[PDB]
Amino acid sequence: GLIMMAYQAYDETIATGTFFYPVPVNPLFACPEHLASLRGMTNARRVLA
Amino acid sequence: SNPTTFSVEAIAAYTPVALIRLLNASGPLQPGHRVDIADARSIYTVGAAASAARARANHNANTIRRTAMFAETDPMTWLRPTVGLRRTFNPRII
Amino acid sequence: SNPTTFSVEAIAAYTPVALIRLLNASGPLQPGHRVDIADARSIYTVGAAASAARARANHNANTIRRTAMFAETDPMTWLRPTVGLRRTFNPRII
Amino acid sequence: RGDTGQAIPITPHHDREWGILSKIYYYIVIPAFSRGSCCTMGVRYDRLYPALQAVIVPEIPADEEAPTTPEDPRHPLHAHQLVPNSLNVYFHNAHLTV
Amino acid sequence: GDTGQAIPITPHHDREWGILSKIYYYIVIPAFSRGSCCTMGVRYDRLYP
Repeated sequence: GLIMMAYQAYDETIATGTFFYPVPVNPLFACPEHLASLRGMTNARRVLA
Repeated sequence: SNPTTFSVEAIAAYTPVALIRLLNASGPLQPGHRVDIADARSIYTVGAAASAARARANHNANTIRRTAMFAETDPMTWLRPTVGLRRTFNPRII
Repeated sequence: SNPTTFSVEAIAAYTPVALIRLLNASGPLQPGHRVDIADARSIYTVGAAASAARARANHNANTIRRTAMFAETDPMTWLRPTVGLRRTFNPRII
Repeated sequence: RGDTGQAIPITPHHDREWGILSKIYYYIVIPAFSRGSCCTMGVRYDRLYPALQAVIVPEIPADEEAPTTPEDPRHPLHAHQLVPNSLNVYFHNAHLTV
Repeated sequence: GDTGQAIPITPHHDREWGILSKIYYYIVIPAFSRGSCCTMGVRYDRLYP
């Protein structure tokens, strides 16, 4: 797979639905900013927990 | 083109307006005559922009079709990428 | 090549896939028609691999054949082991 | 250095050094003078393993050299091979050659 | 997407847009300008031509 630091998603050069996907995984890193995955639903997972 | 016949401003004027690099607006006027005015202003720019987009016409022997820049499907996507441009090169054909 | 006859995608498609300069995948598609689909992707595979494996032919008029990459026997090795290249030389045969 | 057979046999690959120092920045270097940016995922393997094409240039020109400096039109990383579909206009968002 | 007419509006960027924009405009700008910068609206009818 891969690892990655911080990039650009509000968004104007790169895709979705071909070659990437979340993971939060193997514990000693702290990543606040992958806010951008998988749509059609509520408001649930960024301002409830 | 004919007949409207040519923008003298006046308030006729005519929508295209198929000139370029016009040293005509200033130029003399001199000044605008006794009419109402309001658009005028709109009918001016709406044609001026076209008279530069059409004024390109050529320079397309030097371009370069545009691309998606951005993109979306792209009816295949399923065996072949879809991404586009940011336009930081130069198009010039020499 | 003939007849299969030409990959239009469609889901025929054909195994090689012996073109260069394919403005074809896209191109229009437009889109893929009413067929089941799945492979496709792999018949696309073994053929697109041929699509430049065969398309080499030339660019051996500039090369630069390979090396042993590395060395071990190397059927003699008794007075003569080797090392395979790393060749920063800028290879063109000129 | 291999030749055919059926199963070529058990003993250590590389073995017991390269195991504790390289994978020894896993404990050692990055997310805290960082304050933590490196973010890891596994893959599924298709936009590099089934789709990465397009085939258009002429040869590197016939039978000479290859220096560096960047200017004007004839080329692959030139849009004479760059609108979108290959690897090339794809490629230069930034400032460089091939 | 299609701009269209029946398609409703969606945010261009996720919520972190709001947080970052607010922090910037309300801390970094006043910290540098020190109450000299002024906010104004434009005259498009006098600009576009």
